[PDB]
Amino acid sequence: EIVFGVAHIYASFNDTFVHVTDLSGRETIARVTGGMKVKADRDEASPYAAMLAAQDVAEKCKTLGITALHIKLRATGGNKTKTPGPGAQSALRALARSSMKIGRIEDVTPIPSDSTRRKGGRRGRRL
RNA sequence: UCAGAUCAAGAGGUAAUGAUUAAUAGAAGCAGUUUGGGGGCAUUAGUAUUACGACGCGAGAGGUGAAAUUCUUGGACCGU
Repeated sequence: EIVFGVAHIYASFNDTFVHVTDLSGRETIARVTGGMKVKADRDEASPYAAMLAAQDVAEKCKTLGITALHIKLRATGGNKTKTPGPGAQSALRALARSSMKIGRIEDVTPIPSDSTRRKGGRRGRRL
């Protein structure tokens, strides 16, 4: 008895996208991100928004009944931060405590063989 | 003839018969073995960032000190 989903945690800064799909990813279930729960624009980064809006997906994957699933952490690095934010794996302790069978955890942010040009301009982010 | 001098000697014979070193200077070579993101021209790969095409999804998303500008004629963001 092993049916499998893919969690696709896009653990960005100032949001968190807990968007489980089917195994091929063409078919999405329960689009719930951390933005659709609290609306104050600056606790969307918080691990508590990734706490509740991750196991919020765990009920709606039991509407179709998928016991086991896989994880895909994303950072959101392209020419950018390349490591997951604050509410990154607080959305992983949310899932495994919510009666799930989690084996696969992978960092599927991709990294370039060199970036085009990033924002900021040679002395970037003064103040 | 001596010819003050001055050109060339019967040249085949008698002279140790004549070219210093090779610079922990340089240069050039090599049956030389290589070595280096050195320069040129072709060839070719890598993910990424876009922009679009399909398809699923459903109301958010960018961003920030807090914001707003901005993106959702929902089909965006996200997943592919």
